[PDB]
Amino acid sequence: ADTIVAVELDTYPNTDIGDPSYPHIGIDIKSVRSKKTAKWNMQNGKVGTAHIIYNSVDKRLSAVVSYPNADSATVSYDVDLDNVLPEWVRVGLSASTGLYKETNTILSWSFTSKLKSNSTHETNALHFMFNQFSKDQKDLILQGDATTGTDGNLELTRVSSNGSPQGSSVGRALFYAPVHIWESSAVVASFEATFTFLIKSPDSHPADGIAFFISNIDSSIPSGSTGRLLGLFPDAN
Amino acid sequence: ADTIVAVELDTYPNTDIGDPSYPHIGIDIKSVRSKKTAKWNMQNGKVGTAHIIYNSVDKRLSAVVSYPNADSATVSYDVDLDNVLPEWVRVGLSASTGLYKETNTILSWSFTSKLKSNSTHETNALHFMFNQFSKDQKDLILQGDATTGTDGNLELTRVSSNGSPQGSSVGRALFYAPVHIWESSAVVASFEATFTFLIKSPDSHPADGIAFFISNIDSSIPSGSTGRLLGLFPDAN
Amino acid sequence: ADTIVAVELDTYPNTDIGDPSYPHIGIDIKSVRSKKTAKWNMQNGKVGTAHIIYNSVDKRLSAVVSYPNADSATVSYDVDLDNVLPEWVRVGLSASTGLYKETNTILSWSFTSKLKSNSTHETNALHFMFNQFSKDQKDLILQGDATTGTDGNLELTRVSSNGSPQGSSVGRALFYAPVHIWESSAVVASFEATFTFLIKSPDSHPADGIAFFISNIDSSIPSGSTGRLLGLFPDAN
Amino acid sequence: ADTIVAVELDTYPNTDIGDPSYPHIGIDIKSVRSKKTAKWNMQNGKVGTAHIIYNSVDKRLSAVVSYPNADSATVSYDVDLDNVLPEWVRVGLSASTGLYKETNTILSWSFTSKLKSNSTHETNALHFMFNQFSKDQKDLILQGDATTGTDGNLELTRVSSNGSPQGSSVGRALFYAPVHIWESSAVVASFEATFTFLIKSPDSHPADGIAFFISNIDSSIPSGSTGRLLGLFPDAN
Ligand SMILES: [Ca+2]
Ligand SMILES: [Ca+2]
Ligand SMILES: [Ca+2]
Ligand SMILES: [Ca+2]
Ligand SMILES: [Mn+2]
Ligand SMILES: [Mn+2]
Ligand SMILES: [Mn+2]
Ligand SMILES: [Mn+2]
Repeated sequence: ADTIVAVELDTYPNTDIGDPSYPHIGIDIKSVRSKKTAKWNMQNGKVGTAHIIYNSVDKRLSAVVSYPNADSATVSYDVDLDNVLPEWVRVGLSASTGLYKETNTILSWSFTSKLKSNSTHETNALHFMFNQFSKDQKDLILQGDATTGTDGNLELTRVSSNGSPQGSSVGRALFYAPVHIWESSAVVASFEATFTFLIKSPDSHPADGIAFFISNIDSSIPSGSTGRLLGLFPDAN
Repeated sequence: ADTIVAVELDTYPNTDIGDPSYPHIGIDIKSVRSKKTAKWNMQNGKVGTAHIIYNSVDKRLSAVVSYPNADSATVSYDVDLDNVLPEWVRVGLSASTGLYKETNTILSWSFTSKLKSNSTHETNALHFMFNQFSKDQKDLILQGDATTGTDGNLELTRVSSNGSPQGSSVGRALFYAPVHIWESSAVVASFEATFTFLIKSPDSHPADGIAFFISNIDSSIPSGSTGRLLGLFPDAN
Repeated sequence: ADTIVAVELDTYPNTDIGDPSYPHIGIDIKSVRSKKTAKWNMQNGKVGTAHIIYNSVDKRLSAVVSYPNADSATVSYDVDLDNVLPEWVRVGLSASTGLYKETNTILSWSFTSKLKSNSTHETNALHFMFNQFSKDQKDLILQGDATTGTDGNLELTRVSSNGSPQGSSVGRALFYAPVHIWESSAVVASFEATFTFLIKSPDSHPADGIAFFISNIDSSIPSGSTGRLLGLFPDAN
Repeated sequence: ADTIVAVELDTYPNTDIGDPSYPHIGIDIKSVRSKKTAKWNMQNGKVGTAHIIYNSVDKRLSAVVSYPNADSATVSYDVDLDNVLPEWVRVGLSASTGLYKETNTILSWSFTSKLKSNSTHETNALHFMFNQFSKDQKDLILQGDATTGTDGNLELTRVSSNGSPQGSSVGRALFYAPVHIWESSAVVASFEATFTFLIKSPDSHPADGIAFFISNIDSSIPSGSTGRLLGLFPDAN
């Protein structure tokens, strides 16, 4: 199976598999059952921003999700990613719907990673910024239902001609280049990701969520990972 | 008196005022008696690098100091800087010598601060990088004994024609522009500073150290702050 | 006597002082009589973007001004800034109104300059970015009628409580820190500035314009430089 | 058939194919016969820096190559890359040796491109920086004889165990992700690249050179392109 580290913006409470009983953001370390969560006042139809940060000094993965003029939600978990992920990874965005649905629209996405070597104190870095997605976005790998180009946005899951989101959908976008996320011979390692999103649903409850994730380079959507599995894991273990 | 937050690279143990009994790095919150320290294998005559980071998600000020091919020293302290510093500040470097001495040479210094507003999710940012200091460096405010231009370096404390460091010296350099370090209406605030340094001493023990500091805008060297006070505080309270 | 290099967004044709007979963008080298202009279809009450670039390899100062979904206007001029500007400068935005008026509203402003030295091949850099301006913005020097804070914007010229621009006004905002824009011992020097602006004339008869400028560090608004002089020059020579 | 735009650091005069009779830097547009060259005083065994710049406002591709404490060599050429390159490309470094040889060692390589769209005035950006290359560098596509890891450097052409360069060699390194270098609906597009290199000929008779290049995404080393062809072209036309 793939190795997955993710920050989930989980719009639907699946209490049967350990979700808390409210929309929430979570830190996922090789399991969809978040190691840490925080309650998230998700706002149906509004544009929100997610900010995710990690550095190898504190060894702490944190995320903040917010909407304009509202209190933000924050969640943090102590984790040495050297012991979790492979040295080289891809980074990506994932989303899904199930029996309930929502749009999982990405308006923008940026990422920066840096590695300062122990032997020279010089840095390696990667940065990308997408404020517009085009129809044939060659620096992204799209998987499953994800498409680009509609209003210059990345639609992670399926939306119809008129704008209605569809159920039982799953899709992901990964940045084309592998990222060197840790190195044993590095004095300081760090990364941050930011993305803006629009989750809209005509349903009685929205579902299922969006995740920023870091995985083995050849990661692909596990079969049967629509709904509560967020396109990230093959099961709820 | 001035309000001071600093990370000290303390080369001399003044156990009489609470220093541990070895060279150390420390986090100083309105006192020269560090809230937290870590032992620091300081290397006489070698170029080292200091990295300092803070973000308002974790509310944690950390620093890592290292030399090439050696284990680094790291120190962290939880502190909500909103409750410590004024909203606007200057940032700077300070150093001193006392009855023992050392060069306090800065080879390079960079800094980046960012503020993401709560109402718009757009960012304000400041970044500077100095890899060379010139004789008349108008974007720096020099205080006390600090000079620029000699081999393109910033000499924080007094050095003679031939290279010998002098005792009872104190000097500082602050970036000219005020920095907006926190804002109540900001969703995420963060900063980082990096500097490379060369501390060399002909003495039986080097003294006294170098600090990166953040202070009220009109901060100036308190009188009698040579030696153990690092050009930062008017006394050892 | 001030030394000014500027890019003007000139909304009002003063044909008696050499303006072309339509709204225009221009490159001003020590004179309001632009060395080069281009026709500019300004859009009353719409947000526009101006981007300015120079490097010491091509020694060509270029600017592009545009509105979403319209054709840009571009102007360039070969000039060796080493021979025009002092080595250290301040950078700023300026605007004015005279018998006729307009809002001279700045929504965002960013700037980056870099100098790479001949001897070490390392870089000094300054970067700032304002997407929000606050009431008491300590890293800006405001002059004349310029104010910050209203709607998070910089209003360079006078606007009343009910939103209407006033005539006979002039105002400027300069970045607090001096900038080292050229150095004879540097291998490559470059800068760029970007700002977004909202120029609105409720009568559809706007004047006088907005400029990005670079000046001697101690530059102040010249006597009488409301109207056609854009807050930049003491006369129309 | 590959489409190549490149800046060559040509260490060996092939006067039978249009090289000038001295070592030179050149701008190559779909041909090894540079559209513009400049004399280059290469310094055997010293670390040099090459800097390359282009923006869509001036549409001028310029390069500067220098060594510490020497006069730079500069070359520029007006070219509308929109009409030469495909919209998506890869960027790379390339080098070769033929009857004569030299080390074609790369110590660091950085690249940034930005595209600002006509419709929203927002930017897409890619930036990478390598100051250290590692043995198994997954964000580089290496071709031919190019290797990474030795002393943290990229060796583009063959070097033996005892440090001597080999003849008849060719190698390239391309950044893994495709780059969107132009887009007809963008208001401003720009890129820049910088690399540092160490070209050493133990006999003081070096060949053949190093290039920074931009190519169709699926570009491979053309058949026979060791020697004068720099790993870039299938013939000398
Ligand atoms: Ca769920
Ligand atoms: Ca001490
Ligand atoms: Ca005019
Ligand atoms: Ca040749
Ligand atoms: Mn969950
Ligand atoms: Mn101490
Ligand atoms: Mn004019
Ligand atoms: Mn040639």
